[PDB]
Amino acid sequence: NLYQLMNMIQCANTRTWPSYTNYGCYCGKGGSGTPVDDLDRCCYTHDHCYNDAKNIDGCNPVTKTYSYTCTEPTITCNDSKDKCARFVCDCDRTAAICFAKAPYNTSNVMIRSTNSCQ
Ligand SMILES: CCCCCCC(=O)O
Ligand code: NA
Repeated sequence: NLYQLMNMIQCANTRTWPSYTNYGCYCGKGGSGTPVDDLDRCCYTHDHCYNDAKNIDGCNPVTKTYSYTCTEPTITCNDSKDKCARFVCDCDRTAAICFAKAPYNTSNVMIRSTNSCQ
């Protein structure tokens, strides 16, 4: 779920939401070019995770609601029986964690369509 994903990001980092809404070549809707740094690489993978998720019947990562738990900054996926809920939760979980780990370069904030993401 796009909103739950927001919270995993909230639950695992210091950096706010708009902080990722549009950063580098892949953080944000769709992606082009080659990832910029490793934070953008987090977004690249997330993306791909979402594409694979779509390979599950009736599975829309973007709107699927799963069961997860947060205890700043640890987050857990409680889905077992719903294959889509779990695949998507791990997708989002892995991203949040990936984000908290990566450095935040302020010069990559809006290089979109600017030519490096061909
Ligand atoms: C385009 C609005 C979406 C969220 C992008 C979150 C991210 O960097 O994966
Ligand atoms: Na993207």
